[PDB]
Formats: sequence, C-alpha cells, structure tokens
Amino acid sequence: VADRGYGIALQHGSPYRDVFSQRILELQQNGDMDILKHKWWPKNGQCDL
Amino acid sequence: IGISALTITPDRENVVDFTTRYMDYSVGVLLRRAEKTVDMFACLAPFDLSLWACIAGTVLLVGLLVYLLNWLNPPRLQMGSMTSTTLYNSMWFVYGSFVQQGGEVPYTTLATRMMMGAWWLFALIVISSYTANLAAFLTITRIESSIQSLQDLSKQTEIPYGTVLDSAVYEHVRMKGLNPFERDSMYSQMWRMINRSNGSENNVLESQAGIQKVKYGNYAFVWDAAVLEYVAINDPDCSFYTIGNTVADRGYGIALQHGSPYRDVFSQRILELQQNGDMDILKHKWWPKNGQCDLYSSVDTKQKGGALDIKSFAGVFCILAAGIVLSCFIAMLETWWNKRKGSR
Amino acid sequence: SLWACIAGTVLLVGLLVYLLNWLNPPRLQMGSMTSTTLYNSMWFVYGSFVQQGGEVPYTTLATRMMMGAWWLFALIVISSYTANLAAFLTITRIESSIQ
Repeated sequence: VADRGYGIALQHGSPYRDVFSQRILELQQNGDMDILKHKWWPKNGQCDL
Repeated sequence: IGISALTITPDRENVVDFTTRYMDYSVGVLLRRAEKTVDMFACLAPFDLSLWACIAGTVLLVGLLVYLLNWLNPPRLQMGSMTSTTLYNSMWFVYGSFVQQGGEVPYTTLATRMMMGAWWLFALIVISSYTANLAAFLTITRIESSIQSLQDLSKQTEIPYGTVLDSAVYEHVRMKGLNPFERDSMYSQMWRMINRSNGSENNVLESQAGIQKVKYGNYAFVWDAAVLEYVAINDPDCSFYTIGNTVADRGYGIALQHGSPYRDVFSQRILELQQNGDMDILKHKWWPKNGQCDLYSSVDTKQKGGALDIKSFAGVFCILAAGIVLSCFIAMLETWWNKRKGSR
Repeated sequence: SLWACIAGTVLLVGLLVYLLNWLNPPRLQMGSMTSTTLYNSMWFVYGSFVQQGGEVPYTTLATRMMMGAWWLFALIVISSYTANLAAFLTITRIESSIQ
C-alpha cells in the first residue's frame, strides 16, 4: 500500500522546504540513505524473519 | 596462450586478451539421486517410541486396575471357578481384547463392564489412528522431493547448498543479494543461505571437495553448468544429477597475451564452424547424449504406488523372529525349571 | 513373491506352534481334544490371521507369547494392505492427463 511516506513537516511558506528537499534526493541517489537505513534495518539479521 | 574453462570477464581485458564468444554461459547445480527408497522400519513409523511405551504400560496398568475390582466388589461368582479370574488371566484378556482378537468376557459387575467399555473404545481409536496415519504417510510419499529448479532449491526443505568461496558465482549471488535495488526473494534467499556466518558455514575451498561432499553426504553444489553436466555424464554409479538455468552476461572463451593480435582470427571462423555444425560436432564429441546416466532425471515416475519391497517389510518379520527367539528360552525353562527337582 | 513369503510364514508358524505343543504338553489328558493336532494348529493359525478365528485354547506361556506376536503381525499386515490400497486408489484419479 505504497505512495504514502514519511517526511519532515514545516510551517506554511517555510523557505527551507526546498533546501531540504534538494539534499534528500542527493542522499537517496548516493546510497548514503541506504547505509543509514541499514544502520537500523540490517538485512542480514540474526535469523530469518 | 592460456587454455581452460575460461569465461568472459571484462576485468581481465585490461591485462590479457580474450576470445569472442563461441558458447553462451550457464549456471547449474549438482545433486544426488533420490529414487524410491527402502526404509526397513517404515511399518513402525506411525507411533513414537514414547507413545509405544505409554500404550504398552497402559495395558498392564488397566490389567491391575481391573484385577483389584474383583477383590473390592466380588459378585455371586461361580463356586470354585476361575470366573474369579487370576491376575495373569486378567492381564491376558486385557491384551487379548486390545488387538481385536479374543471373545467373551465373563464379568457381570457394572464397575468392570464400565471399565471394559472404556478400554474397547480406547483400543478402537488407537487402531483407527494407526491405519489413518500410515495411509497418510504412504500417500505423502511423493516425487515433489525432486528439485528441478533454483526456485525449488531456494524453497526445498531437505538439503543445504553452497558454493566455493570468493567465486564469481558467490560474487554474482552477492550482487543479487546485497544490492539495495535488487529484491527478488529467490536470489536473496539463495544469498542468505550462502551468506550464513559470513559464508564460513556452508561453502567449500575446492569444487572437487564440493563434488565429493555431494557424493558422500547430503549437500548441493552450485557451479558452472557445463562442468556439472559432464560430471553427471561421467558418474559411473548414476548417483549424481544436475539442473540449471540460461544466464546472461557470460559466455565461454579462451585467453591470450596482453595485446595478442591473433584474437582477430576468431569471429568469422567461429561463425563458419557454427553454421557448418563443426562446432556442434565438437560439442557432441565432448557432450554426447547417451552417457553413463541421464543428466536430469532423478526419480521413478511409473511406480506411482508400487508394491512393498520384501526388505521394506523386513521390520515386520523381525517382530515374529524376536517372538520366536524369546519363546525358545521359555520353552527350555518349561522343562529345566521342573528338572530342578523333577516334580510334576 | 511377498504373497508367497506371507503364505510360507503362515505354514511355518503352524509348524512351530505344533512343535511347541508336541514338546511341552499340559497336565491334561492326551488323546482327546484336550491335546493338539497339526491340522487344527494350521486351522487356528489361519483363522485368527483373518480376524475370524475366535478363541484359542493354548495355555503354555511360550505358545501364548508367540500367539501374542502373531496377532500383532496380522494387524500390521492388514493395516498395511488397507493403507497401500488407499494410496494406490488416491494417486490414481490424479495422474492421467493427456489432454
């Protein structure tokens, strides 16, 4: 049940919304975001879930 | 020239030259045959050893629990008659009516008839459960244990599988397993089994050691399919069988020195040999069909039910043989114990 | 061949029972149905195998122990026959699919 997602929320017209939205893409393309995800959801966990 | 089962890899092309493709690559698996087995004791599998013991002890327990009731509430029993049954007779009828044999029971008291009416309805459910579970086991004996694909190998429940450490196969499954974009359950479950204990669990140091581990145990070895097909062609026992897939990004070849110009020879002549069938003649020379064994078949498809093997029923015959042997000692004591004094 | 094994085992047990009776007779009178004959031993050995035989007279402990193995053998044979026939008639009705 996709196309919903988590995100930072801001006041109306907060000028940083676009600045944050720029950097989040760069983190998503590098795989740095996947490394930070692995830091909490390690795929090769201790047992098969 | 360097000549072996070489395979196309872009990395080495910065240090040596290589053939243009003459045969496409494939990944495959080597396995051990599983034709209709002969379990010597399948006749006794339906009940656990502890449940067999519980039932056996229950027989004697109910024997005693019956016996004492003829002390507690003896009715107008017949004069001078073993209708006031002895202990051993009360053990006898308690066994002789558990196995559906036997006959009339002399008791007239409600207490003992109420005991027997529970014993019979225990036994009849035991025997019906034994017949049901045996018929279940012999129905479940089916050929879907045959692993026919990597989907089966990643979904089977019986055999551990792996490959040689640091192999381009191991690294290929790693590329399909650890990658964040690739998420196929089939490849990722192959990888996890290959990834256990950082690969130190199931993997082997040499392909020949893996092959022998398959032959002399329970294992499945993943390797270059064109090698395993030859191993299956040349297994004198027909214990091996193999399976495989058609795989991209690879093709077989041969290598030459860095910058060797003789690489210009290959392409047009390989096209000739393929169109002539000369390449296919060489392939048939080295992969003939009617080898010692069938490469892919591993099961019996015609004995759907099949008769019982005389040896598979041997575990039943052992019961009668043990009964006879155990009777021989008593059949001696039936004389020697009197001969201790000669009385009669 | 397994039917022949079973039939031979029946005939064998009929003889082993008769020999056990011939070696260790009870205190009861010889020369009457208080004594055992070979064909009646075959008779009861078959009759109790087919669930129909009813009572058995033998009182000697070794013979009762052998009978106690014979009846359990019979029940394991018949339960194997029913189980295998139901498997045969259940794998048939599935695998016939030329279409």
